Amino acid sequence: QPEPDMITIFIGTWNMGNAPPPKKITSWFLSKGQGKTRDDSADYIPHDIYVIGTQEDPLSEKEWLEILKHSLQEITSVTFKTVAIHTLWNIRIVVLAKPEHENRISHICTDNVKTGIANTLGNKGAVGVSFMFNGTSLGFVNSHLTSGSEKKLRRNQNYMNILRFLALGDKKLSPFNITHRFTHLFWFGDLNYRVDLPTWEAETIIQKIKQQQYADLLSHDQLLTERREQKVFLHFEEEEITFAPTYRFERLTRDKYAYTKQKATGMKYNLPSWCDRVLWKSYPLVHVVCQSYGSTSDIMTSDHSPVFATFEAGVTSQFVSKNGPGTVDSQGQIEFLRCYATLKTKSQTKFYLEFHSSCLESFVKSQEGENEEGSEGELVVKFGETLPKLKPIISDPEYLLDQHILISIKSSDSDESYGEGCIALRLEATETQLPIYTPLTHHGELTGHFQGEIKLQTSQ
Ligand SMILES: COc1cccc(C(=O)Nc2ccccc2F)c1
Repeated sequence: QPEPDMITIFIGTWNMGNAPPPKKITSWFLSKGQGKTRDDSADYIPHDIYVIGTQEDPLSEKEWLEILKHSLQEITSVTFKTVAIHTLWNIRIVVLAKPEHENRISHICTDNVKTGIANTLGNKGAVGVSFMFNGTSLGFVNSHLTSGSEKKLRRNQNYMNILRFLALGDKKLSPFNITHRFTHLFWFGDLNYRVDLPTWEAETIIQKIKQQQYADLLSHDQLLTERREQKVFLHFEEEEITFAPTYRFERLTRDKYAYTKQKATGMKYNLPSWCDRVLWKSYPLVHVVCQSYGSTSDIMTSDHSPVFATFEAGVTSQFVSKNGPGTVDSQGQIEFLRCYATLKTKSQTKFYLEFHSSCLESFVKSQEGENEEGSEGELVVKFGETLPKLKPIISDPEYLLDQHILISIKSSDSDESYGEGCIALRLEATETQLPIYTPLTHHGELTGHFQGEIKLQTSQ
């Protein structure tokens, strides 16, 4: 029974509005409704993994698990296994997998982050799950960010707190936050970004939605504009939105957007918005393709509609050779030529690199680089031909070309990371000097760049 090189992953996000679900929610898991929808010919084909994020979820874990499992069994005739479930307040994540994957999944981690302080601590935050699927690390974050049209900067702060403090994946990757720990990271939820148009334009917006003319609304979506200005979700992807705003609906129909200010809303307007989103970040040159992104039309218990997204994702096998794991394979090596980091810092410490990868027995520290002044007032840290030659555990090109090297640039004075990035070993050639590049981030914000050349030797 061969190991897969691709799986499909379902991501759902639904703010349930503190109401129980209706009796049938199968349209969610079938990717049916509005937007990029899934072909009917696929309806009986199970996804490999289903990841369900809820917000304002009034159910117990038991109650929701029974609904989810019975839903999937009705669609697919497969009894899914529970990988993980984690709840913070009314924010919940469930991961389900096909039974054949049970002995492919390991290293399951869960965590949560509470956002805000005093007044604003007690209902917003995030839950997440990570695990290994054979040779591939997968991370999932469901966040409920701060509400309100005039709080986009609070949402951006909530995002940075969540990616700093959510503790998932391999704890040995100590310089790296969740935006670097996984082959594939999916981040979804009620992100609560709004369409920033004047309150007076509400009925005009409703008109546009009825005409399925979303362009002049999406051009004011706060998440798209904040991402374009590099204020949040740097280096994440989102499929194009082709479904109507998923908030704020009158319950029990989808015919009416309920936008006007009410005591129940704190006298705030809720113009129709794409609150409910799915984004992802995968390591460079790993296969990931969005195959659906949309909202359901027939689940109407909440003031939000559920959102679905599905992905093809590349995965790798748990490789054994006669040498590694448990030793190096001296037929393999990774060399860095002519490498330099460009950093936005004002600091004048010396810096060194750490190279982290599951193709190494343990991380590798470099010598300190040579600091120079860049012509536009930047710090350039030169490593020259000084970088340590990396010794992978396995030399087989079928394994090595699928790997990645995480790089942290650290202060010699404080040992704190000033920037993190990732290099793919999926090269155009072996035994050949080839350009490499990554942006560097810290706390998910841009801090610099790392560039140079690589020379990869495999057994072939
Ligand atoms: C379906 O694949 C796997 C693979 C490895 C471990 C598990 C697992 O431990 N599941 C579980 C057990 C008790 C409580 C909650 C759970 F989610 C599941």
